[PDB]
Amino acid sequence: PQITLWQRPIVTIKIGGQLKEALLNTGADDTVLEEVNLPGRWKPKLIGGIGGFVKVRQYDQVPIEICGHKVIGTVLVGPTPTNVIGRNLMTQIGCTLNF
Amino acid sequence: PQITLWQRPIVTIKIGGQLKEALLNTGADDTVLEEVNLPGRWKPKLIGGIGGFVKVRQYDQVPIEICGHKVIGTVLVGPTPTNVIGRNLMTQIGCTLNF
Amino acid sequence: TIMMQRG
Repeated sequence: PQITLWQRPIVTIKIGGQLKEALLNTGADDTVLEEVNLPGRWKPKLIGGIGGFVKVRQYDQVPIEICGHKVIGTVLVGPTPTNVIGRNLMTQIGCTLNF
Repeated sequence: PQITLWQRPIVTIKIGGQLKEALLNTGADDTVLEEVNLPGRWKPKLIGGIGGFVKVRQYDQVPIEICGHKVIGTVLVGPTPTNVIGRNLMTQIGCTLNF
Repeated sequence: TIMMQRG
């Protein structure tokens, strides 16, 4: 598709056998979700946003389905205002910005 | 340009007669710069994100060049970590997600 | 919302 941005570019993602939705976000380095069904251990990771820094849960090599593709990437679980797919996963689906 | 996402998508902006650079941010509804010098009246706004809420000045109907292209729009001004171009401006320059 | 994220 060619997604315009007259609205949030939200796509559907399948992670841990739950359908979630998240915003294709070119201004985030990483993928960050609020709650996900991921059973295993994770590592402590600090991220930066606009108001300060949050500590998040880093799960590596997670199998995830975004808009029709099965992808493997790092997925972070943190206090994000909305679910967000970052460049780590957008690159893997070949997503570019055009203008 | 077709811009890949292996690195931050940063572009030249031209605001208040200053060449600056800013991050095309599809996960931002609004546009936010570090402190710059603008004519016009401002009204205060609180904007949210990772790390919580920040108080900014909202300037209306501001002229600005993004990668050479002049567009007019609401520009927020505040103690952002980095210059951010939001969906409000990106829609004016014809910017789309592609995959 | 301004979902700028650095990691």
